[PDB]
This record gives sequence, structure tokens and C-alpha cells, in this order.
Amino acid sequence: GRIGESWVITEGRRLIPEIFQWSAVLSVCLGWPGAVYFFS
Amino acid sequence: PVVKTAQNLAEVNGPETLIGPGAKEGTVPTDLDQETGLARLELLGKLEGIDVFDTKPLDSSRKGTMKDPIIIESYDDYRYVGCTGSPAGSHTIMWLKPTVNEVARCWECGSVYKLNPVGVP
Amino acid sequence: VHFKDGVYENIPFKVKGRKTPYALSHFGFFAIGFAVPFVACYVQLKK
Amino acid sequence: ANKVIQLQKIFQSSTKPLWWRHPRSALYLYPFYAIFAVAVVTPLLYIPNAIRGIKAKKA
Amino acid sequence: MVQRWLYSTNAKDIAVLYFMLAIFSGMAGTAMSLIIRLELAAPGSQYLHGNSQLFNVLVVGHAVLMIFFLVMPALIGGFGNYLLPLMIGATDTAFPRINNIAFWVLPMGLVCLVTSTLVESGAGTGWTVYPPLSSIQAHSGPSVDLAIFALHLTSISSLLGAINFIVTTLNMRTNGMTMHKLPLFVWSIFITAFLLLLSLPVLSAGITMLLLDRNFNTSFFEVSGGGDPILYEHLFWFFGHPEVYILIIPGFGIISHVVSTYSKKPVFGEISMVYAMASIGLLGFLVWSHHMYIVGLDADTRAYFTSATMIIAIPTGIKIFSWLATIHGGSIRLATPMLYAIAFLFLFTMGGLTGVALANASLDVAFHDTYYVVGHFHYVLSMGAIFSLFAGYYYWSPQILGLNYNEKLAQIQFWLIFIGANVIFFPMHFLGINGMPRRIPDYPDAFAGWNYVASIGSFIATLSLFLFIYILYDQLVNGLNNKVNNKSVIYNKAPDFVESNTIFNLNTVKSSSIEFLLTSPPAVHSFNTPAVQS
Amino acid sequence: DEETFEEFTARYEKEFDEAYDLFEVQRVLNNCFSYDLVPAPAVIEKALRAARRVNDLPTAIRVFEALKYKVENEDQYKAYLDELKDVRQELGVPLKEELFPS
Amino acid sequence: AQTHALSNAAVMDLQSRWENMPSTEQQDIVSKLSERQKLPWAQLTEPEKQAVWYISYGEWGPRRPVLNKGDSSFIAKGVAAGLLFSVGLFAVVRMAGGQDAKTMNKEWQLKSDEYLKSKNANPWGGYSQVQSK
Ligand code: HEA
Ligand code: HEA
Ligand SMILES: CCCCCCCCCCCCCCCCCC(=O)O[C@@H](COC(=O)CCCCCCCCCCCCCCC)COP(=O)(O)OC[C@H](O)CO
Ligand SMILES: CCCCCCCCCCCCCCCCCC(=O)O[C@@H](COC(=O)CCCCCCCCCCCCCCC)COP(=O)(O)OC[C@H](O)CO
Ligand SMILES: CCCCCCCCCCCCCCCC(=O)OC[C@H](COP(=O)([O-])OCC[N+](C)(C)C)OC(=O)CCCCCCCCCCCCCCC
Ligand SMILES: [Cu+2]
Repeated sequence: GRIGESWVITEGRRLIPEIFQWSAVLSVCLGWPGAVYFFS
Repeated sequence: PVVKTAQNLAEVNGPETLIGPGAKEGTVPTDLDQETGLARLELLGKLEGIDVFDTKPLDSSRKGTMKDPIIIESYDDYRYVGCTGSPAGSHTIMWLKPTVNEVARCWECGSVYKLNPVGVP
Repeated sequence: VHFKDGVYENIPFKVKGRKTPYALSHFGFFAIGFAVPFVACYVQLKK
Repeated sequence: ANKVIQLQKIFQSSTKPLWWRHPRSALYLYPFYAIFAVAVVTPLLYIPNAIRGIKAKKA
Repeated sequence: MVQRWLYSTNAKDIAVLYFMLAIFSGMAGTAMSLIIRLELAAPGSQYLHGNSQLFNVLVVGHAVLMIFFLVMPALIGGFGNYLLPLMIGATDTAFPRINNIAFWVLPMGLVCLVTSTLVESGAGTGWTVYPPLSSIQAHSGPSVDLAIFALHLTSISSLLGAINFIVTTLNMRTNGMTMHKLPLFVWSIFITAFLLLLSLPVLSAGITMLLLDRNFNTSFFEVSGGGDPILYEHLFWFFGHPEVYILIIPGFGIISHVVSTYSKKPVFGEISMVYAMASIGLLGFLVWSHHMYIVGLDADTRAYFTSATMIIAIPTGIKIFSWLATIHGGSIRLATPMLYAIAFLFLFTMGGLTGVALANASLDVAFHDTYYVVGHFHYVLSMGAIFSLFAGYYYWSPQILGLNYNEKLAQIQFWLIFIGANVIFFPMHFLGINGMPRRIPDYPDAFAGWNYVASIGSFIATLSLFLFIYILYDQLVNGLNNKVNNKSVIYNKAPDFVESNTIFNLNTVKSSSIEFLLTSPPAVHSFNTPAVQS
Repeated sequence: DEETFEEFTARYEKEFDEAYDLFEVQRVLNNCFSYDLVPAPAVIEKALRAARRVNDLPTAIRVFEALKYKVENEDQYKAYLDELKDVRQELGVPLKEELFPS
Repeated sequence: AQTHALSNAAVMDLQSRWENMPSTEQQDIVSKLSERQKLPWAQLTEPEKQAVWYISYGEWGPRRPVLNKGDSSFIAKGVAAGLLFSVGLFAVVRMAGGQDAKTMNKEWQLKSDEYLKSKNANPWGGYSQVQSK
């Protein structure tokens, strides 16, 4: 109820949505090492 | 083209018509006729209190609801005022736009404001 | 001095004109956008 | 005085630009401040006219 | 008909004219910076035949032009003279003659600086004019004198404008307005004007002293004759750092106004951070000397300077978190001001992070004058000034013109400048850690790929400027179409799930000032009645 | 400064005594829902009767779907379900059978 | 005014489109709906409820968001066109620049790297690869 539904997202923000944050910075690895490999 | 006594607070109109005669000998006269332009009217008004372009506050403390909405003494078509509560401050100021074409609302007081002309022939 | 409504006259240019329908003055603006560095280079060196 | 009132009446009865105040001064200044200004400005940037035509070409 | 554009007694014409002058200077600076980066695109002489003298001439032209004619005039003058005396309820601003004199002494500066840049000798010492680096022996001719005169006249113009703003704030306040609860923009302009009034005269005195040295051939700051140029170096620091505050704080006020009028919620700790900004303005005279750690000062002096420079750095994070709370719990719209403010705040967080990295004095020994310092201030100045000006324009164009601007063009413009800035500025970390040696026309070819990507980003920025001017043309030609259809944004803020269509139509904006619902700029006689507020 | 919240409620009822159109209903609903406080069934029924004083069923839809989606409040459903059920059965506003099957 | 079974072509014409219908009887239909709902609700039929919900709630006029019916594709392809213009103009200006390097070929860099990375306590032989042509 008040406690059971409180942890739906309170403790769920560490394993459910971290993929979004990880992919929000994934551009660096695909972009800059790719350019390094292309030029060198 | 005749001299004007200019003893009335409202009978003077036009700074050009006022010149101000000089003095031959004596002392500096009082701030009644030696001043040039229309500044003498303004300084007299600030000396006494009866003023044009008055900075006196309006009925800000009054709620100004439908029972007795606030008054604005100006013939200009537009209005630039504000009212966000009877006390000195309780919320962010929002401007009010009194007009005759439509009605106005306060969003905190819900006041319908009516612009107030000055009597004309 | 008090005859400006403030809809299209606020800009310090004249919209009217068949020789310059905001086409010649603005092309001059295009030219002067890159004119000063080009002439600065041209004075001492080549572009 | 006897001339300030007359000048004020003339200005009131005739509103014109340039203030109708310094006609001789205007004739001494503006045409001079045009012709002499051109005569003093143009030579400074017209001296390199002969040198003008630099293509930055060397052999 | 020409007195309106030559003897403008109204503030709005002067504001738009300053905007035009600043945008012209900015586009010229951007084009010539593109030329410079093309010269630095690849080592050698591909487009310019070496000419390191010419190289530093355009480098100093770049710096001086963008600092003195792009960031300064419009960003303060337009917003000040359009809001500060207008929102307070004043009828008309005073001192039109002073503003006209400032405008008409400006072309002296423009023409003199053009002549100084367009002489064979020229002045090319960069933004630093400390002798004997700025000596007449190397940079001969009249360039130094013309630069000094331009400095003097620009300082006079800015100081007189600040005086006018200050007297307007102090005297033209309406009866119904408390001083403690002034808006953040008013306090921002107040602090900026007072810091300018306390900073510009010192630099002006130093510049006059240098002019006397160059003319009368005396010995004050030359190394020969027992001179101390470090005095003028400290004067330039105590100008620039408060001048950095002058350039940034009005941007902070503009962002605060945007978020307050958009997010529909009050700014967290508004009065508390008004007091904090007042403290910043009062204490800015103590953190001006965190750049001279290597001149030869004592260790205790280094400790004092570093202690000050990281003890006055908290309010930056305070403002970051306050604006984060201001956008927290409210409604955020997919509008260009939102994204401009978000990008500006994010890149400012990285810039402040780099500055905090620079705050330490021990690390400065191996970090000073490396690439990291120039990367840091390019970060902070570039994003701050450029994004603040862009957000101001895209947030104020319907406020001053009333003709709507395309949403699609604005979004693609933002994306272009944003991607250009990111691709330019990301590799600077590697560039700093390697130690790219600054101000070299022919740098080692090791950084060739990074120079290539920097040139690509610069060219992206230049085509973005072309998009800017084309967007201006599109607005001028199709404002009526934008008003007719939905191709452009019509209302600043979207309604919430509480409002009926008619109610929102008759309550389109509930802001803290009448400017938003003030009709397109009226004639020179506006605000005929005082503003009443309770 | 954890100021009182019943003062704004009493302001809502005193404006209800001065209510003159649906505009005041919109204003009071926006002000009440803006606060962090969860409205009790009493004040919810007061807002509902204020909206029905002009007899505008779309305003009833507004207030009901606002109650359904006012505040996450750690995802409170069952209380919302029973509250919507009773505030529906008091008068009867069947609308969830139309927009949901879309 | 005191209508009966008011379910006409306008009621189901409202839902489809609103801007095409020429704004001169929008006021008439909304006034008629207001007059009808002034009377007791009596559980109005669904098309009238949907029409009044559409005319009172939004998703039209002011509620039209910045996200239009396919402008995001225009955003992405404007960015792509800008990038293509950038690369094309860079290529053409580089071609018009001409050759300006008589030294520092690949073999020059190879010789320099071999000279640097042959002695003097090399950090694992270095990684100074030649940049490009
Ligand atoms: C005001 C701060 C500022 C800003 C914004 C910039 C912006 C940039 N600077 Fe500069 N720079 C300095 C301050 C700044 N710089 C200083 C102090 C130096 C050292 C001086 C020296 O020692 O001499 C320096 C030096 C410097 C150098 C060293 C010169 C060398 O020796 O070769 C280089 C190298 O390329 C460089 C590059 C750039 C680039 C690519 C940008 C790009 O960010 C440019 C992008 C800018 C734009 C986006 C402008 C858009 C134009 C508009 C039309 C505006 C429209 C706005 C409205 C009016 C609505 N800068
Ligand atoms: C926009 C203007 C701006 C801003 C905001 C800053 C921010 C800072 N700057 Fe910088 N700086 C410049 C403009 C700016 N600087 C310029 C033009 C120069 C070049 C001048 C010259 O050297 O030539 C320069 C150079 C410069 C130097 C010169 C290096 C050397 O000696 O050569 C140093 C050295 O200490 C420094 C320090 C700092 C610090 C500590 C901050 C900090 O105030 C940053 C504040 C931000 C943070 C606080 C991080 C975000 C918030 C937090 C995470 C909160 C929690 C963290 C802490 C409180 C620890 N700056
Ligand atoms: C090599 C030649 C130059 C190419 C560079 C781009 C030049 C401009 C685009 C030329 C046409 C490209 C192919 C178009 C195919 C049909 C798509 C179409 O009909 O376009 C419309 C459909 O929109 C789209 O989805 C396309 C957007 C425009 C075209 C974008 C081109 C991108 C680059 C294409 C070539 C890339 C080649 C190299 C690959 C990287 C555009 O709408 P509008 O702008 O006319 O509508 C807006 C309104 O009329 C006025 O506001
Ligand atoms: C010497 C002149 C030679 C001719 C030049 C003609 C240029 C015409 C415009 C570009 C080529 C379009 C070819 C036809 C495409 C048709 C499909 C379409 O709709 O694409 C539109 C694509 O246009 C756009 O998307 C306009 C914006 C494109 C650019 C956006 C990003 C620009 C970023 C860089 C700007 C600065 C660049 C500087 C360096 C060059 C063009 O719309 P339209 O005006 O032809 O209307 C067609 C409509 O269906 C009615 O029939
Ligand atoms: C390799 C170097 C070149 C790298 C770059 C190469 C060129 C770019 C490649 C990726 C292009 C992605 C396009 C995304 C925008 C788009 O059009 O996506 C579609 C939806 C639109 O939203 P919708 O509601 O589905 O629209 C429906 C429209 N109908 C179908 C009814 C007509 O919109 C969405 O789904 C929005 C979410 C998608 C992501 C939006 C952010 C885009 C910017 C960041 C992209 C980062 C890079 C991604 C690709 C690697
Ligand atoms: Cu500092």
C-alpha cells in the first residue's frame, strides 16, 4: 500500500532505468574511437 | 496679448505665454515669478502638495473586488496597473488591464475592473 | 517625433524601394560580412 | 529686450528648420566643411591609386 | 525622418541599433576566426604565406573585436534600456544626449581600430598589452594609439550607460515597489553596472598611462629605466575578471527571467540568492588575482589568493542547483528557450568544473599557460556569451517585433551550433593533457586530426551563421505567414491540464511584468501612467 | 516555511461564495491541484459542485481525470479507485468506457 | 434553444476536422452546445460528449504543441543537409587550395619516427604513426 507501492520506483531507479543513462553517453565510444581508426 | 495674473492652479496653459519681467535693483525675488518656463508651477505644486504626475499610491491595500473595484484617474485608452492582493505582498505581481471593450479578471481576486474617465462636455 | 506605431518602422531601414527591396542593401551586408578579413589578407598577402 | 520678443513672434509665426539663426555661419561652415573636407580626405587614400593593383605575384 | 536613427531620444531604437552593430561585429569576427582556423587547419602555408606578424594581427583582431564589439554593447544595452526603466513604470529614460554621444564616439573607435589593423606594422600582442610585449619597437606605427583611443571611448560609453542605468534604478523607482524583492534581472544589472563603474576607470587610467608612455617616451612600465609592468598587468587582471563577471551576470539574470516566465514556478531561494549575488558583487574585488600564481609572489600570498578563489566559487553551484529546482516539479516545454538554457547550464557546469580544476595553485605550476587554461576560458566565455545572446534573441524577438519566428529553423540552428561546439570542445581535454603549444602559426603536425575536426566545427558554426541571417530574412519576409499558420510558435508557454481553452485564451500569460502583454513597441511616449503594484 | 494550507482552502470557499462564472472554478481548481496537498473527498466534492454550478460536463471530465492523474504519490491507485467510484456513483458520469478503448 | 434529439451532421463533423470548417459557425455550434448542457445532463449521447470535450479541452489551436505532424524529420534532415554542405564546401575549397607541401611525406615521417624511437630510453618504442597522405 503506502509502503509497498513506495518502492516501485524508489529502489527501482538503480537497475531498471540505468540503461537509459548508459546509452545517453554511448555516442563517445562509437564516434571518437571510430574516427581514430578511420584516420589512423 | 495681455498679462496674466496666473494666481489659479488651473488657469495657466502654455509655458510660452509666460516670460517673467526682470528687476532693476534690490534682492533676489521669491520662487513665484523669477522662475522661467513652467517649472514654477511644478515647484509650487511640490511645495503645497497639489501635483500633476502624482506619485501618490493608489488603493493598493484595498482588495478592489466587484463590490468596490479600484479607480484609475486617467483618460488614456490603455492601462498599465497591477493588483495581487490586499497586503503589501502575498504572490508574484500580475498586471491588470481595465478596459471598456471587455472585462478583466485578477486570477487571485477575480476582480472586474472598470476604467474611470474624467468628465467631459 | 511621436508618429511611430512600432510594427514595422522600428528597424533602421526603409522597406520601400524598387531598386532596394531589401535586396541590394542586404547583398551589400552579405559582401561586408566577409569583406574586412579578405581585404585585411589582401593588403599584406594573397587570398 | 526689444528684439527677443520680435524674434519669438517671428519663430511662432514661421516654423522652419535650421532654426533660422546662423545663416552666414551656415554658409561659412557647411559648404566649406564639405569642399575642404573632400579636399583633405580624398588625397590620403588616392595617393596609393598608382600603387593600387597588387596581385601578390612575384617571380 | 533621420533624427529617429541618429538622435534617438527613445531607448528602443538605440537598443536595436546596438544589436545590429553587435551582430555585424560578431559575424565579421566569426568569418575571420573561420579564416584563422583554416590557417591552423593544417601546419604550413596553404592559404597564408606564413607571416607570423600577420597571424598575430588577426589573432588580436579576433580577440579584441569579439570581446569589445559583440558581447558588450547589445547584451547589456538592449536588455537594460528595454526592461530596467520600462518594467519599473517610468515614462521615459533620461540622458538621450549621453547615449547619442556614446554612439557617435563609437565610430571613432571602429575607424581607428580598422586603420590600426590595416597598417603594415599593426599591433599583434594579443589580448595582453603588457609592455615590453606591446612595445612600439616591434609593433610600430599608429596601431597602439588607435587601439588606446578605442579603448578609452568604449570605456566612456559603457561607464556612461552604467551611470544612466544606476540613476534610473535609484530615482525612477515606482512608489509601489519594495527594494528587497526586486527581480533577479534588476539586481543583476545593478551589480553589473556597479562592478563596471568600479572596474572600467582603473583600466582606463592604466591605458592612459600606457598612452603617455608611448607618446612622451617616458619610463613607467618598460624594463629599462626601473619600470614595473606588473602594475599594469594587475590592473588588466582587475579589469578582466570583473569584466568577465560583467559579461556573465546579465546572462544569469536573463536565464533566470526566462525560466521564471516559462516554468510557471518561482525560483528556489530567490531572495536568498539576491543576497548571494549582492555578496558576489561586493566580494568580486578579492578574487581578481588567481592568474598571477607564477609571477613571483610569496607562498602566503598564493595561499590567500587560492583560498579566496575557491571560497567564492560556491554560489555558482548554488545557482546551478537553484535553477535545477526551478525546473523541478514544474512543466518544461520542448521550446527553444528551454533547450538553450539547458545547454548553456550544462556546458557552464563543465566550464566551472575545469575552473575548479584550475583553482589549485600547486597544479597550476604544471598547468598554467598549457592548453588547459585557454580551453577553460574558451569554454566559459564562448558558451556563456554566445548561448546567452542566442537565448535572448530567440526569447525576445516576438517581444520587440511581434512577428513570429519559425520553430523548425530555430531547432535546426540550435542543433548546428550545439554539435559544432561539442565536436570542437570535446578533444580539448586530450589536447590539454598532451600540451599543444599555444599561439603558433605553424604548430607540430601531431594534432592534425584534432585541428581538422576543430575546423569542421568552425565551418559548421559559420554555416550556422549563414542560417542565422537567412532566418532573419525569412522572418522579415514571412512574419505575416508565421502569424497566419502554425509554422511558428504562437504562445510562449503551453497550458496545463487544469485550464479550459477559453480560459487559457483569455489568460495566455501570467508573468511578473506587463511587457509580454504590452503591445508592439508604442511611440516614444509610453508608460504615461505610473505602475502600481501590491 | 511549512505554512498553513487550510487558509487557501477557506479562500477557495470564500471565492465560491463570490463565484460568478466557470473562470473562478478553473482558477480554484488550478490553485488547489498546484499544491502538494492531496484533496480530501470533502474538498473534492466542493470543487465538483463548484464546476457543476454552471453544469458543464466537460469540467466534470476534467476534474475526474485530474483526480485520476493528480500526483504520483508513490503510485496510489486503490484509494484513487474507490474515491473515483464514489464520486461517480454520487451523480453518475460514465466516460471511462469511451476514451480508454482507443 | 430548447432542442430535442440534437444529433445532426455537425456533431460528427466536428470530430474529424475543425480548422477546415470556416470559423463562422464554430461560435454557433459552441453556443448551441452550451445552451443544451445548461439543461440537466441526463447522460448525453457519446458523440455530443466527445464533440464538447474536443471544443473545451484542447488538442487544437493553442494546445497545438511544437511537435507537428512530421517536422522532426525536417529537423533531422536539415541538420544532415547542413553537414553535407559543410563537407562538400570543405572538399571544394581544399581542392581549390592546391598543393602547398613539398616536404613531410609519409617517408619523411617514417624516418623521423625511426630516428626518435631508436635510442634514448624510448617509452616502449612510441606510437607515432604517419597521419595520412
Ligand atoms: C569572448 C570570448 C571568446 C569567444 C566567444 C571566442 C570564441 C572562439 N574563439 Fe577565441 N579567444 C578568446 C576569446 C573568445 N574566443 C581570447 C581572449 C583569446 C586569446 C587572445 C589572444 O591571445 O590574442 C582567443 C583566442 C583564440 C585562438 C588563439 C589564436 C591563435 O593563436 O591562433 C583561437 C584559435 O583558433 C580561437 C578560436 C575561437 C573559436 C573557434 C571560437 C568560436 O566559439 C566562435 C563561435 C562564435 C559564434 C557562435 C559567434 C556567432 C556570431 C553571431 C552573428 C552572433 C549572433 C547573435 C545575435 C546578435 C542574436 N580563439
Ligand atoms: C564564465 C566565466 C568564468 C567562470 C565561471 C570561471 C570559473 C572559474 N575559474 Fe576561470 N577563467 C575565466 C573565466 C571564468 N572562470 C577566464 C577568462 C580565464 C582566463 C584568464 C587568464 O587566466 O588568462 C579563467 C582562468 C582561470 C584560471 C587561470 C589559470 C592559470 O593560473 O593560468 C584559474 C585558476 O585558478 C581559474 C579558476 C576558476 C575557478 C575556480 C572557477 C570556479 O568558480 C567555477 C565554479 C563552478 C563550480 C563550483 C563547479 C560546478 C559546481 C559544483 C560541482 C559545486 C560543488 C563543487 C565545489 C564547490 C568544489 N580560472
Ligand atoms: C547532391 C545535390 C544536393 C543535395 C543536398 C540537399 C539539397 C536540398 C534537398 C534536395 C532534394 C533532396 C531529395 C528530396 C527527395 C524528396 C523529399 C521531399 O519531397 O522533400 C520534402 C520532404 O521533407 C523531407 O523529409 C526532406 C527534407 C528536405 C530534403 C533533405 C535533403 C537531405 C540530403 C539529401 C541528399 C544527401 C546525399 C548524401 C548523403 C549524406 C521537403 O519538404 P519542404 O522543405 O519543401 O517542406 C516544407 C515547406 O514546403 C516549407 O516550409
Ligand atoms: C543557380 C541556381 C540553381 C538552382 C537552385 C535551386 C535550389 C532549390 C532548393 C534546393 C533544391 C531542391 C530541389 C527540389 C526538391 C523538391 C522536394 C522538396 O520539397 O524539397 C525541398 C527541400 O528544401 C528544403 O528542405 C529547404 C531547406 C534546405 C536546407 C536546410 C539546411 C540548411 C543548412 C545550411 C544552410 C547554409 C548553407 C551555406 C553553404 C551552402 C524543396 O522545396 P521546394 O521549394 O522545391 O518546394 C517543393 C514542394 O514540394 C512544392 O512542389
Ligand atoms: C555515424 C555518424 C553519424 C550519426 C548520425 C547519422 C544520421 C542520424 C541517424 C539517426 C536518425 C534518428 C531520427 C530520429 C527522429 C525521427 O524521425 O524518429 C521518428 C520518431 C518520430 O516520432 P513518432 O511519434 O514516431 O512520429 C510518427 C510520424 N509518423 C510515422 C506518424 C509519420 O522520433 C523518435 O523516435 C525520436 C527518438 C529517436 C532519437 C531522437 C534523437 C536524435 C538526435 C541524436 C541522435 C544520435 C545518433 C543516433 C544514430 C547513431
Ligand atoms: Cu577570479
